[PDB]
Amino acid sequence: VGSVAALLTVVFYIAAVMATNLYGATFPEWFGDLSKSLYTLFQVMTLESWSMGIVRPVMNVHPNAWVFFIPFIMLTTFTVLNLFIGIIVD
Amino acid sequence: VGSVAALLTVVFYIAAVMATNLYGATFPEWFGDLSKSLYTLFQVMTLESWSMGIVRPVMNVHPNAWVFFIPFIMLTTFTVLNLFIGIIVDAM
Amino acid sequence: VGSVAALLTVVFYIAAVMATNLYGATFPEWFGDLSKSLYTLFQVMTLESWSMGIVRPVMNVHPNAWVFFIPFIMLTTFTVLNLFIGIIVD
Amino acid sequence: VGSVAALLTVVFYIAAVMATNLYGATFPEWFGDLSKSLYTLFQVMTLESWSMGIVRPVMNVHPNAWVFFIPFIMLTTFTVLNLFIGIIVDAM
Ligand SMILES: CCCCCCCCCC(=O)N(CCO)C[C@@H](O)[C@@H](O)[C@@H](O)[C@@H](O)CO
Ligand SMILES: CCCCCCCCCC(=O)N(CCO)C[C@@H](O)[C@@H](O)[C@@H](O)[C@@H](O)CO
Ligand SMILES: CCCCCCCCCC(=O)N(CCO)C[C@@H](O)[C@@H](O)[C@@H](O)[C@@H](O)CO
Ligand SMILES: CCCCCCCCCC(=O)N(CCO)C[C@@H](O)[C@@H](O)[C@@H](O)[C@@H](O)CO
Ligand SMILES: [Br-]
Ligand SMILES: [Br-]
Repeated sequence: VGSVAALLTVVFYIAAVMATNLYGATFPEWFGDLSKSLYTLFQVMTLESWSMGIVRPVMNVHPNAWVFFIPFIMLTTFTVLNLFIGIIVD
Repeated sequence: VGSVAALLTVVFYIAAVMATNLYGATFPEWFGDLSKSLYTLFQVMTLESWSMGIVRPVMNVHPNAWVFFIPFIMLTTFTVLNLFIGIIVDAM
Repeated sequence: VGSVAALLTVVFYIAAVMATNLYGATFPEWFGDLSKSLYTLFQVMTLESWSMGIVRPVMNVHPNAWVFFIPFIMLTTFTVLNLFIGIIVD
Repeated sequence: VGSVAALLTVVFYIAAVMATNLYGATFPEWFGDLSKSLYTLFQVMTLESWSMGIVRPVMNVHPNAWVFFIPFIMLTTFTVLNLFIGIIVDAM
């Protein structure tokens, strides 16, 4: 659990660094600085408006943005759902 | 369960009190009274348009509103998911 | 499981009957007939756009509509999450 | 897990093939080719704007589209939730 939430903090920070670089200039409100990025990626992790709100408007400028976001979702969502069911049994 | 759902009820009322104060005058439709607040926070707990619908339009006036909402989400969401998985086992 | 999904079918049909009556005339696209109602309530059960999309536009005509929807959500969501974790162990 | 995720991959490809055919010409942005379809159906599996965003605008042209989408959701959502809860236990 302490390890799982260590992993996910690193994945979160690394993903927000990458996204700040990738989409910062084209999507300033969502990714213009690292703080805007950790927030948006938390939102994307909660699946809230991820495609209609974030990823489709992004794909109109970066057609392959799905290569970043979908695996990100798959990893954080699985890691969160592991952290939660971990803390419980623990 | 009985105690978990007591904790979550208190957290819920305290959060709705706090939010009524914090965002009530700037965001009356969502937080103008305690009843509007308990509803909106139930919605935020379900994750339904929490960011594009609530929190981003709020951060345009209160840039740190994320300090309230995100931990609220993390607490309730985890506590809810624990309450439900509790009830189930508690009948096994 | 067979019992749980019997309960939830009855709750679903009863809720869609009630909603067709309550919000049918004021909200025809969402509740104008029983079929429109079972669909909308499936959507509400998945939590998709439930408040910004359905319940808030409804509360502008029926202020207490939350008395119906919130318990409905609480019941179906708990029953679904019981049916799923049931089938698994079964 | 290895077999569950094989099943879900096949279901996913078959569904995206079917949807490309069914809704491709009426809804090109969402289903105009198999790649647009696999993406849109991943989104529908996450429940993200599935009804207000996808399925309701689709039912305005294909009134029975719900016969495809709802069972798709029920199948993938259940299978995904089974795959994840499988992996976890499979390492206990
Ligand atoms: C899992 C851990 C997730 C952690 C999430 C932390 C987010 C941090 C956000 C932050 O520090 N902000 C600055 C607050 O001063 C908010 C920014 O996102 C900001 O640039 C804008 O989004 C808004 O201010 C627009 O109104
Ligand atoms: C987990 C427990 C969550 C409990 C949630 C209780 C919500 C109570 C809402 C309520 O009592 N209202 C007043 C009913 O008279 C509705 C208000 O939220 C209202 O100000 C507006 O949202 C609408 O009327 C808009 O048209
Ligand atoms: C858990 C079980 C959930 C079952 C859900 C079943 C929904 C049945 C919907 C149905 O039979 N329709 C008629 C199809 O002919 C669709 C209606 O909802 C319709 O009145 C409109 O919504 C659209 O046609 C608008 O374009
Ligand atoms: C579970 C596995 C899910 C796999 C999902 C794969 C999606 C593949 C998407 C893809 O290959 N695209 C082409 C990239 O060149 C993107 C398309 O969906 C595209 O037609 C549009 O959506 C955007 O380009 C809009 O601007
Ligand atoms: Br809930
Ligand atoms: Br997923």
